[PDB]
Amino acid sequence: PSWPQILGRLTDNRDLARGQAAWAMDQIMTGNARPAQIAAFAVAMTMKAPTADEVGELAGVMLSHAHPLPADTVPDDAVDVVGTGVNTVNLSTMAAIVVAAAGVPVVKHGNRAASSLSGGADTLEALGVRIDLGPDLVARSLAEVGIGFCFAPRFHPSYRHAAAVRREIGVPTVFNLLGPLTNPARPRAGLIGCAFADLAEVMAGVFAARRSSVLVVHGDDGLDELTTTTTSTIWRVAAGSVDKLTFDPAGFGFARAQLDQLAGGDAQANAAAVRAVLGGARGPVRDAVVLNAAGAIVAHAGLSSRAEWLPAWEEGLRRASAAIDTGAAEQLLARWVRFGRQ
Amino acid sequence: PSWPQILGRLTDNRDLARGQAAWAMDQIMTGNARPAQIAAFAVAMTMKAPTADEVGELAGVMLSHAHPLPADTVPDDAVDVVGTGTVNLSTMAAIVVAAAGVPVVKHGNRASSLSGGADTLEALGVRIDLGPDLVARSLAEVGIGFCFAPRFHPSYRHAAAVRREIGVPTVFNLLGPLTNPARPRAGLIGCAFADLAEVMAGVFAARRSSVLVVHGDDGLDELTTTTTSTIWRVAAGSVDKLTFDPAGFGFARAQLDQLAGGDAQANAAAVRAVLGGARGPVRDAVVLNAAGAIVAHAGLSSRAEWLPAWEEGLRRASAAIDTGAAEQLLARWVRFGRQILE
Ligand SMILES: O=C(O)c1ccccc1Nc1cccc(Nc2ccccc2C(=O)O)c1C(=O)O
Ligand SMILES: O=C(O)c1ccccc1Nc1cccc(Nc2ccccc2C(=O)O)c1C(=O)O
Repeated sequence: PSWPQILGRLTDNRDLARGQAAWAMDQIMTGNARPAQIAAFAVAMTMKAPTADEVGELAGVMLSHAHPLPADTVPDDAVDVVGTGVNTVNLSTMAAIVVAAAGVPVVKHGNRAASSLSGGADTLEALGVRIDLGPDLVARSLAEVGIGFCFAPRFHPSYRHAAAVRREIGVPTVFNLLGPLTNPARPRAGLIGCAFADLAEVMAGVFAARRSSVLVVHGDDGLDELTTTTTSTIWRVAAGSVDKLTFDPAGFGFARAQLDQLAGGDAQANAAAVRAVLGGARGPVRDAVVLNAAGAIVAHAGLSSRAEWLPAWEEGLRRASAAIDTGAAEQLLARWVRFGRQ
Repeated sequence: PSWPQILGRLTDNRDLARGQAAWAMDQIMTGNARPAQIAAFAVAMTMKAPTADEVGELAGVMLSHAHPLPADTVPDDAVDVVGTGTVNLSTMAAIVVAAAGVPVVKHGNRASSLSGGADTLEALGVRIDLGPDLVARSLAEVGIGFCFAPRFHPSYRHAAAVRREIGVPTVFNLLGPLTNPARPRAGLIGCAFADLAEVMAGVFAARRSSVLVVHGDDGLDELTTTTTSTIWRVAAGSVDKLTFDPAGFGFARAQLDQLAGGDAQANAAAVRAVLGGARGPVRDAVVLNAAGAIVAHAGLSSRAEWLPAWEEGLRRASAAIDTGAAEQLLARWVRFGRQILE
């Protein structure tokens, strides 16, 4: 294999041969790829339209270079809640806290962002959470708080050349999919949002080849989370298969919201919204947080429970609303801040 | 304008807004574009499918940074013999064209491709790395000049390095033929990529050039007696797509193996053989490409019938060899180069 061979196949709009994506990713992860090569590959893979097999190789090779959490410190039923990217870091941050407050272990994965729009880590820091912890400490956090956060650069140091290139070019590429696919705690369940229906289906394919119970979701308004402004598409993944469906939260009594109402802002704006919602403020933002938290709980249930789709959603919505209303979510955040200060 | 804006537009498979391609090119040419940004742009433009207006902007900006030849030193009816993407044939055809009395100014880099020939010329004793003044003097005294690409386009160095690192053909392959620093108004222009060839024809049309753009129906960027060819005949600002069959002129069909290349010294030997009157498929191919350039040259001063123009072009190319004129011109060219020292 070589760059001219792989790049040529992509620019010819052809799927790669098995092993080629992995070769490219390993070159990237080992410092052997020139920045021009990295960028050409990222762009060509994006414009060709990546397959699940290709993205599975990229993520898999990336994971092989990552630091893991210590042996047996991640509960078998840990979940992630995240979107691939305007962003909904506000929503996924709140949902994660609500989910952990409902009693489900959560482990997230993220970085500080250059943008005025908050990355995952930025909003959490604004809330007083300590985001850059080593594997042993992330593990303690999980055991004692029921939530943990893996700071991407610490857990994926060998991804530094790819990350640099991605910032240099700015444009979204297939590499934007790797974050939720490379959570170093390797949780087996989750709610994973994607802004593009076609890439969502590709990610669901990747999760299907893993031992996973996941809802990959796409708002039909383009949101990378379950939306309340219209329907969403859900790729339900369990036991190596995928069940794709149209989902409508009006069936659970959610009023229709407007897109402008749900969008995240900078870290400080987000932190303010988090305090209002966890303190009980009603509105479109709470509704979307509850909806996505419930979705993550439904995914979690798929790991063990044999509860069917509809009663799982009903219980998921009950648990998520209750985690907010009883102050459990506000208390968990405070406990999370305490853990860091100590 | 910014990279995320431009690259985002291309990955969404949209044509650029006017001036966006020019902006990207000025960044590249001024040393302000990162290798990753150059590569991303090169690949994205290629996969979107470049328009004539876009390539025109790239070429126009690149030209603006090039060293020009001194004023009034390039004959109004000069032609190029050039290509992008076997024994070198461009050097021979160019020599035969000049020997037929048509001024030739070639644009080239340091094999096989019509663009090439620099190594072959060096092997024959011709001085190829000359500044603008001496290229002009060569045109006046010998009837042919060679613009060494790196010499005339120093600011393209960042782009050139990136193209080598990625090693895949891109829209940047078109720029060579479109940025001859002497700016001849006529030419025979080869293109190995049928898609890109029509685009290149469109740019020559916009410039009001008289050009034949040729694509071997076998991926050769030059005419041969192997198969039929596609020719875009460009004149009067308009483009006509034509099939071209050498057999229709009495040429026997040859095998590509008979055009096998070798080291620069092998190409030198083939040149000497052909200019000395040796018959065979190499001569036939040289005569075809030369005649093509002569037909393009005729297009500058008159609308001419396709098959008659070709017959006369073929006869003129043949006589240039058989009179000893081509062999003599090559010797005069070498002699000129040797006079420089004194
Ligand atoms: O980039 C993403 O979309 C992303 C999303 C969620 C989690 C991680 C993500 N990316 C990364 C995943 C692992 C490492 C990342 N970055 C770095 C890696 C090594 C050294 C430095 C960095 C850095 O960005 O500072 C990065 C990154 O910033 O792009
Ligand atoms: O690359 C082509 O297809 C091409 C074809 C015909 C004429 C020129 C061509 N390219 C170039 C046109 C201008 C400059 C070129 N290269 C360089 C520019 C500055 C410094 C060094 C170089 C170099 O290639 O060494 C190059 C190049 O070799 O890629």
